[PDB]
Amino acid sequence: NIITVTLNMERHHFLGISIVGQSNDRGDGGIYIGSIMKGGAVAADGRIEPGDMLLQVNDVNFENMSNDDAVRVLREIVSQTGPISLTVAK
Ligand SMILES: CC1=C(CC(=O)O)c2cc(F)ccc2/C1=C\c1ccc([S@@](C)=O)cc1
Repeated sequence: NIITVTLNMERHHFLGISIVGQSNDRGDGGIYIGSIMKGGAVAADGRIEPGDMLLQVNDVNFENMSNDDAVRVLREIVSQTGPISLTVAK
């Protein structure tokens, strides 16, 4: 079940979701949500929970990107201004 959530970065300063990259023999393990930090934008939503997979983040797609690279691009968005839309795979 793919769900897209729009986090408000006006009142929230951090998302509160530690990204965990899944590493294996191949490498396309993808990035998943580790833990949610109370006080973050994600904790204000509720649809995202530990174990959710990040697919698309503000138009950008991480499904065919490296785990590390996904976080690289993600950091550019997370350290920017504007609404952050997270597309998770539950
Ligand atoms: C909690 C958390 C957030 C969201 C937030 O709380 O605002 C986040 C955003 C990013 F763009 C990158 C990393 C993180 C993070 C925890 C963590 C995950 C991976 C790394 S390594 C893969 O660089 C380090 C730390």
